[PDB]
Amino acid sequence: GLSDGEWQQVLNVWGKVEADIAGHGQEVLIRLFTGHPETLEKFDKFKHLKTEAEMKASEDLKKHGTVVLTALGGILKKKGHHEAELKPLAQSHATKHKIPIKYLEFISDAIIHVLHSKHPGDFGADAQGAMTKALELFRNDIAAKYKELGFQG
Ligand code: HEM
Repeated sequence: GLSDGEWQQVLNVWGKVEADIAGHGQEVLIRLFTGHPETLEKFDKFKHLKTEAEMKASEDLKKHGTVVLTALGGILKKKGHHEAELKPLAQSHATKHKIPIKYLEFISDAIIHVLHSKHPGDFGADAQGAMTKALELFRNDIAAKYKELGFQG
């Protein structure tokens, strides 16, 4: 898992997100969708977004960004003790949303990108390391639930 020091770094980085949850959430989803257009197709409510301009102008995309990062933030604040928070998310994403674990990898990478993009020079190597570990733990615990369900895609 993560050390106490690493968790402190994660939650310190997260303070950046919490100052503008909607903006971070929007940029994370836009990074995901533009980098990996197939991911948009999992969202019936975002499929109509034909351009990045349309994505940026979508209030509902911003809203969903807030939902996503709020959920992730609740999980991170548990510092690994997140079974109750994570299980339902893993299960909805496998069974209802049909989200391959690959897409969770994509969004994890998108979060790292967005943190650097929004805070260039202020997302240090230690912070990137700690946040990466936290996102890997998140993804890996989801992956375990996916295997339980026999879910691939
Ligand atoms: C940081 C990782 C993610 C978090 C924390 C997250 C969180 C959430 C939450 C809280 C919801 C609403 C409740 C629910 O249905 O369980 C949701 C819905 C959904 N998620 Fe995710 N999600 C993540 C990654 C992804 C990815 C990578 C995709 C697709 C590429 C995805 C696809 C969806 C879809 C299609 C819905 C239903 C949206 C709707 O039409 O309302 N999620 N997600």
